[PDB]
Amino acid sequence: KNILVRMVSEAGTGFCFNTKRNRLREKLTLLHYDPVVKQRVLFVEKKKIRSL
Amino acid sequence: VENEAVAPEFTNRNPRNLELLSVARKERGWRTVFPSREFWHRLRVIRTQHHVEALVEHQNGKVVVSASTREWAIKKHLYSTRNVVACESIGRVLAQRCLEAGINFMVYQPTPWEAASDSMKRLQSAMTEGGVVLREPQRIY
Amino acid sequence: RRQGIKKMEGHYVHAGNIIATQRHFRWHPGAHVGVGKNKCLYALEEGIVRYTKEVYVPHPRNTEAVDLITRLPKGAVLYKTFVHVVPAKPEGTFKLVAML
Amino acid sequence: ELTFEETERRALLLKKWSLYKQQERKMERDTIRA
Amino acid sequence: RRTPPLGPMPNSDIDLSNLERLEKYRSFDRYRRRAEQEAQAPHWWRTYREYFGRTQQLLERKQAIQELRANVEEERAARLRTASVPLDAVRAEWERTCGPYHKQRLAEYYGLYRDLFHGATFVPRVPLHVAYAVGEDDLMPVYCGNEVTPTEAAQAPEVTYEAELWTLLLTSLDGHLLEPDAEYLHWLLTNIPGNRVAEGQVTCPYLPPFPARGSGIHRLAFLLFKQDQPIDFSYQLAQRTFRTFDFYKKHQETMTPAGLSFFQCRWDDSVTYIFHQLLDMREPVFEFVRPPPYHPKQKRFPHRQPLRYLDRYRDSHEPTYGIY
RNA sequence: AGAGUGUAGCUUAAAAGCACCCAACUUACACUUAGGAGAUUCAAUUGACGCUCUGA
RNA sequence: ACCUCGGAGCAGAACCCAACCUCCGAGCAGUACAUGCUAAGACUUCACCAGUCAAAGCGAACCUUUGAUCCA
Ligand SMILES: [Mg+2]
Ligand SMILES: [Mg+2]
Repeated sequence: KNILVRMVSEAGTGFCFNTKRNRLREKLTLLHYDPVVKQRVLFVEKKKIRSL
Repeated sequence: VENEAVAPEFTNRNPRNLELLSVARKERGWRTVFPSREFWHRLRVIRTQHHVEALVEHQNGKVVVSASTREWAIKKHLYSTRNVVACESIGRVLAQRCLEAGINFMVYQPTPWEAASDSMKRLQSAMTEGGVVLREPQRIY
Repeated sequence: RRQGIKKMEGHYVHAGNIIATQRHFRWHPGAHVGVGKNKCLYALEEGIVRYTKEVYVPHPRNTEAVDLITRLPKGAVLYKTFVHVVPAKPEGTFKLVAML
Repeated sequence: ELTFEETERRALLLKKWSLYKQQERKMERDTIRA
Repeated sequence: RRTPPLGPMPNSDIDLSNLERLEKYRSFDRYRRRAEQEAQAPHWWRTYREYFGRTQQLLERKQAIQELRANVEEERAARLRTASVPLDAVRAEWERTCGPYHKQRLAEYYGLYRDLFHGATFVPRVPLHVAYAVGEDDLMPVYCGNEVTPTEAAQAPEVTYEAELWTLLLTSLDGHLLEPDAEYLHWLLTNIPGNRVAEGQVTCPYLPPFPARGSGIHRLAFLLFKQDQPIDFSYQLAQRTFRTFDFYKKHQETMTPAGLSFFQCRWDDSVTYIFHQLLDMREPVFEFVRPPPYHPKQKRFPHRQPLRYLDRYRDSHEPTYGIY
């Protein structure tokens, strides 16, 4: 199944956004727009929010 | 002063006034149909069996500036009127005529294979080096 | 579903008004008529709504429509119903702001 | 790799075969119609 | 119920049972050409258009083409896609041959005919040439629809045309400031002897173009009329205003238009100079004002509307306090 | 001997558009892209050089 | 067995509807991580709740099936 995860910005900001990834799939690292920084920055998966 | 009697509302009757101000409307519909009508002037190329022809046509359908290799004045200077050389020559002639007619901006609507065509690439290059830009400015709302 | 035409021919329509809601492309967008993600037809300008029948030339990237049109006899032309908005007001006017 | 003279000869050969098979198809069609 | 068609239904003439024996559109472009032809063709149903609407010369041409083809260098260049074309020679030849027809198209598109002669057209037989001398070394030409600044058009232009009398006129079709239909004449030479222009009768002195700021782009027309026999004719706007329509009505018996060349003028500092120095008046400034945005009639209870609904109808953005 | 007479294959086209051929992509066809070849039968609307038909 | 939603029958021609009923599938999957932010004007399952579309603008790049409040 899929799990909702909290991608947390690697830019030092507290900005986090939620994505969906397969449980069997590896932890996610993804480029995403940082509104506070106003630039695309890397985000890393921190913790599993739920299992959907 | 009688010379300063100016009407409160000006009435510019030049058909190209708002188009050149980049304020006139473009027909923004027709999404399910090709080609799009969202232009003021369009570059249309007709490649027949023997002749290659180019038109600069307003949105209303009026043909504004044409260059046909059918015409003697141009066909008397090249070998074949149905090749890349003919396309480039007609493109340069049309670019000169567009500049003399004041049409600096245009829209070109090729099919994917027309765009991939080397002759059409040469025609676009000829137009852009002649001064005509094949991309109209956005409308100002 | 409550779909169908919301503005019949001759109806005055303001920019943004939904003209027709549809599941398929029963009516096609004409002049100054945009299409939503769900094929809803809305007015891009303020004016009068007109329904016409026009020759249908599908976008070349539309593979199914291109196949349909290539499987067609040499004299046939497809027709579709199009919805246009005939704009009423001009884009604007030039007004004397100052006599410098 | 290839040179310019051989390319020109290839183009001339293509043109001459164009003419030759054009005459061939023309005469075949003439026989058909006759 | 079914009302019968009011004419030939499309795709009815070819509607035959031999579909397999009927040649088909093997390609998209042939269908596109047919569809464009059909769209151009008139129809009995409502359509988008309803609402949004010598022998020796031939022999010489054939011989010249044969010579050009026979030239092996030309064939080699063409097959190598490297040949070029003399633009100046092509321009001159086109001007002589079919340039007047294209210039008539340009005039019709620019609305010169409908706005000057109320739709009455003609053909610019004489390949007229006008050019405003910029500085001393060069001179900006005035083609059919050119773009020339009033700074470059400050002084009167040099006119050349291979012909033999002539009346030359300049109008601003849309520069009028009071009456929409009228127009301003800028300079008018009459009874031109052949080609030389300095000997022309200067009835109205030369005026540079003066398009007001933010008033758009104005179209200025050089008219040239063939003249049979001279006729006596006749810095103030009331006397510079006139209508080419009735003006040429008063002279069409002996004058016939044979030349046109027109250009577009925008605002420039020379226009400030023109308005102040010699017109002696405050220059008008125009702004393109769009109509106010449409909002539906305000409701007492704007159900399901956002809070911005009230802002859509309030006029002043500053806080108000009523009686307090 | 007489009639119809006549633009490259077709054109109530006026030197054009469709047709036509190869080269590459196709098993192949097709598409597309590159190229190729083409005519108003001879003299002043008329007469005579060629084709079809009607006879021997 | 069903109870919500969606698609088809089931309504021949705006909408609405043959409830009950017949069949199918969804409590999603894939994709992207601007698949953002804002905002005229509209639609709407006949109330409300809810649910849709969207010009212009700003910013990046260059989408195809459900569940309120409270409470944690
Ligand atoms: Mg149902
Ligand atoms: Mg409702």
